[PDB]
Amino acid sequence: SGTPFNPKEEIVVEKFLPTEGRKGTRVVVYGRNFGNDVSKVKVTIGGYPAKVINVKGESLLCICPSKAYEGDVKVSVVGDDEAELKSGVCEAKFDYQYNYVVTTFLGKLYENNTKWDVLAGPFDDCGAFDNIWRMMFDPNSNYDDLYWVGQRDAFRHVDFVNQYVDIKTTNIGQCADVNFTLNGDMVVVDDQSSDTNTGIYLFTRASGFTERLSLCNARGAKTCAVHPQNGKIYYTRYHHAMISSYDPATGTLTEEEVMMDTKGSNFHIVWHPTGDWAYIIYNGKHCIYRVDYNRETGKLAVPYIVCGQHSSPGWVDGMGTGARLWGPNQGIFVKNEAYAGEEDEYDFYFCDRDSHTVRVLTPEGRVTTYAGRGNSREWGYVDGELRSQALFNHPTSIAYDMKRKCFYIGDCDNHRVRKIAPEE
Ligand SMILES: [Cl-]
Ligand SMILES: [Cl-]
Ligand SMILES: [Cl-]
Ligand SMILES: [Cl-]
Repeated sequence: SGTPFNPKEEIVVEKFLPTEGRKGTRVVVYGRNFGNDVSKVKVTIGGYPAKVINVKGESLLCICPSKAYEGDVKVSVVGDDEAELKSGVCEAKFDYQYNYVVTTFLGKLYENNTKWDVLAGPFDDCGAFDNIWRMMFDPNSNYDDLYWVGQRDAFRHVDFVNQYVDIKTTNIGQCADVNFTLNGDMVVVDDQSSDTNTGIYLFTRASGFTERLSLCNARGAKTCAVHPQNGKIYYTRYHHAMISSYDPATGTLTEEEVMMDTKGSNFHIVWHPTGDWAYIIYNGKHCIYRVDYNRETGKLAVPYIVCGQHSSPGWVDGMGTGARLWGPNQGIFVKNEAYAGEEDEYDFYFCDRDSHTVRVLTPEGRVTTYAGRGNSREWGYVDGELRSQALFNHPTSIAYDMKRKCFYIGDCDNHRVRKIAPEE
């Protein structure tokens, strides 16, 4: 104990030690007029309650809570009726430290991870997932509706408002990719073997995505990348070495937007958010190329390699074509605040399926590993610290939730959606 609380005087929060720390850190807060009754003092760090261990008038000992990012240290004293009498806040902010960790968001298996059921259900009771192939948020849903195609397996819909994971009936045999048009309609690619059958389907936003339309025929279609200003759907077909497009506003087909140096393989195209260029992920050839967009002509330039070596799989971080990739699958652009004001404000996070990692390609062309291959192993199922502990097994799909500030990873051979976010 110490000096009794004086209701005439302000609470002053002078300083705290240590000045930084992680959740569970014992913090001593120093100042004036904290009183000598632990049950009557309240402490928050970054807005979150901190358990108070002792109070001695001019100091108190508390435990740093999780999620203390904002860092303001506020001390309040309440009366007998538990109403706040006084509060003070420190001028200095606590530097809350935290690691990013991999956790499991959706999917449950049984019999020591060998069996699962496939069903629509609540987040807590929705079986597990056969194939989390490519993910996409509905851009008009404010991060409340996440969808994924499953190739020959189920198409799923994660509904955050209702905390439900539905199965979408598509009547499409092999759903290879999903995107949304500028009008917000859902595009789904069917990878099928006839030149005279539909390869790109649309589900209309106006029907709540229940009404399906056929956009165009395409055999062996693999990807659907919607350009953010011109709205065209850019795609590849197995038997043709080129990028093609379909314009949903006019129905115009351009068979050869540009030649490619490879066919007969899976590709995934992702537009940079500016629309100035796209990456072409060579899923089967272990490299990523870039294709530039000329705004004046509306034409694509000759694609060029950015990282990896074509047909040379490996797990090697490094610069551009000195890096090695191994089954790069889906990637997404994520804003990096360290790049604020630079020509490129985005990093490119992608799942490297066969190295069992999430990797990053930076605008200079550097490839680094963000998560996976923990515990001195390659694949597995372990949650925890990104590089020292965590293990994936064929991570394939990826989405970034800007609202909740986390990644979702479709960890295909663990049959789960994994999350990468700050530890709580
Ligand atoms: Cl499923
Ligand atoms: Cl795209
Ligand atoms: Cl090249
Ligand atoms: Cl940018």
